[PDB]
Amino acid sequence: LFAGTEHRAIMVDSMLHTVYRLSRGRSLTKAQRDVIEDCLMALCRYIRPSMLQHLLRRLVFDVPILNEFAKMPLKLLTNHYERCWKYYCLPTGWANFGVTSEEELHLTRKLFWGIFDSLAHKKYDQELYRMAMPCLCAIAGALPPDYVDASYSSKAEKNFDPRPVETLNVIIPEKLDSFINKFAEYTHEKWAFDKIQNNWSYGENVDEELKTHPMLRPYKTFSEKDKEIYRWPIKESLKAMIAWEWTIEKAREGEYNPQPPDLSGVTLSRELQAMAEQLAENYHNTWGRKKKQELEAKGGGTHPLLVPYDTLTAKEKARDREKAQELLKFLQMNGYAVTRLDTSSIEKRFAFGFLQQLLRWMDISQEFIAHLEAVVSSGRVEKSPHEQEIKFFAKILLPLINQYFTNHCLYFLSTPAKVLGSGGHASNKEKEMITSLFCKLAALVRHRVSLFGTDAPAVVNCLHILARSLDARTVMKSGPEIVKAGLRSFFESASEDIEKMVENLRLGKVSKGVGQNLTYTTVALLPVLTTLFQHIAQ
Amino acid sequence: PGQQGRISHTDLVIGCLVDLATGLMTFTANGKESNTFFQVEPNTKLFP
Repeated sequence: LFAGTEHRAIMVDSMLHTVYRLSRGRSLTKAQRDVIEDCLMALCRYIRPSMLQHLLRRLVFDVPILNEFAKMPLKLLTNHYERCWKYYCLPTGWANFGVTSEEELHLTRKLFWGIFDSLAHKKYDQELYRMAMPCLCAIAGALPPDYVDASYSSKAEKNFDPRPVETLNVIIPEKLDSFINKFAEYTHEKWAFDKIQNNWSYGENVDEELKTHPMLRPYKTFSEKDKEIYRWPIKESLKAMIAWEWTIEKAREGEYNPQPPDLSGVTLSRELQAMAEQLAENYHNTWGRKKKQELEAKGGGTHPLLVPYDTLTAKEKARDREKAQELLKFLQMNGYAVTRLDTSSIEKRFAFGFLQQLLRWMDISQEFIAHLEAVVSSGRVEKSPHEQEIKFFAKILLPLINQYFTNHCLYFLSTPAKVLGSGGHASNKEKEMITSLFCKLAALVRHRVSLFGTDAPAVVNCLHILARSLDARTVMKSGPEIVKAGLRSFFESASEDIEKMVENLRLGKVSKGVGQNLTYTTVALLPVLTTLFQHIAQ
Repeated sequence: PGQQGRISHTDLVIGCLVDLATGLMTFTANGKESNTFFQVEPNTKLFP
């Protein structure tokens, strides 16, 4: 019955939050917890995807800790994204449910990468790895490979404490005090501008609906207390702005409507926006700083909106980013230049970073498998320091690779001239990356099937999928000699292994190295190479 | 001209008048005569 409650979203979201918070409850028995978890699941199923946005935001801060409480939310997200992947992935969206906003996709990306990094750093826990055996795969399938996030930076964030950096303990420059005074006067100028827009005059008499305290008096007579209490936040903000290693340099030495109207028409450079949203995040960190100074006295009822400035809603984000952009624009106009990485859209894409991390982990795989051959050859150690890396690789990356490149195969094979997928085609660089990953995995498993053991079937299946994904035509015509040489070396090695196997069967050998090559061929090589030939011919 | 506070609590009552014998059409804003006027030929049909 909760399916169509788009008109009581406030109540539905409040109920969802209450049930989740109760799930995270001490003095709570296992049966009670299971009941709460089942209720939350069932509600999430029938509730529309747009409705869950806030819960997804909260989970983005909860789950990455990967504590005991992270089990149920992971399953919740798995099922939600499995059923609503059309909502996020497809541009048209899911029928009758619309499409994703963009902020939802940002949250999804953050959740993906937080879980990925946390699991990589954490030690093997068969329970946790099994709960993420349903894995980040639903998240990735829901996320478009071409999704480019408006904001691309480093969180540098960690119960939850928003802490700015403040130089108040140190003296404050007198030139800076002059700046604060100019800024406060020009803020009063925008304040009279705001009264001119609201069309209500200053009222020296008190009146309830204007609620204009008689203190309303032109700057010629304002009492100090109001002025300096308006000023102190300005002092704090400018001090913090400079404290965050941002150099302020007034270009030239100096000797009624606000002359710089805030004009949204002016396009702002991408760099300059990024600083604007960061300084707005600093304003929101001061906001959460005073809210926390207040709360710590209360000790409970954490104000719900206290969350990352990027995660929270744009409209609330709007005021702070507007103030930041205004202050910046004022600085540049006056000449008070405030100064001190946009990877193009292709680099900003999700698949790009995913493949980058996969290639990095392939390099790590080369490293610790080589160490494994060294140790097994002589001085065997049962410690296996890279145990965590081996487990992460085999358990998480291989199924994730399989699912991702089984779902998004068309995006990599599609070309602008010829498009298989409903929407989007991979960049030549992403095609190069997938080709390099395939060749690297083949080299890694070359003559090491036994060393990989039970993960070898997973390796072979991932290789099949990657082969079906490759666009060899594009990669070979327009691709780096490194990628082309890797693929050629794959072919040469396959040949050589075949000739050695074939002569062994010729019984020039006894028919160990020959047996190990034979099993490698039969298990991995002929299947993968046959698949690649079939895909090429198709 | 009130672009400032463009949203208006008031309601705008536009009146339309036609003389079916002279073919003359005129308009009122809030009881104030507008400058716009139209002249149409006889036997013309017009729908509000």
